[PDB]
Amino acid sequence: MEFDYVICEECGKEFMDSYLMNHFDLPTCDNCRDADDKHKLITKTEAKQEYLLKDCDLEKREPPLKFIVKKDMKLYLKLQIVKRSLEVWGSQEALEEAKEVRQENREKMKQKKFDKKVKELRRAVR
Ligand SMILES: [Zn+2]
Repeated sequence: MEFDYVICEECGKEFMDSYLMNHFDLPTCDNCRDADDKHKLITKTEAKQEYLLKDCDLEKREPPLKFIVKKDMKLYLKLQIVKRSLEVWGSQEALEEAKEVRQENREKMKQKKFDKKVKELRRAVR
């Protein structure tokens, strides 16, 4: 059965089982797995914050990204997160523009809120 033999996307050789295929449907054999760099895992919260991904970006866009549960955090392949982010945002440039818009909005809002509380303080103490 040809279906049962997976061509490795790294070495090009067929395999039947691997960590990456079992857990993530990533067709990469155990020989080619690079846990420290290419096939490193990241937390859901980290993936979401760093690459600006909504849950539906992970779960509803095709293919849905798979995760392993650690003990209770969901871990995703960074590689897949990054690919999904480029898909959703269109380009690295558009993602970088969004991250900059987000950081500037967040700073502006924190500053405004803090300053209003300082005013409220000075006003109440006065
Ligand atoms: Zn391989």
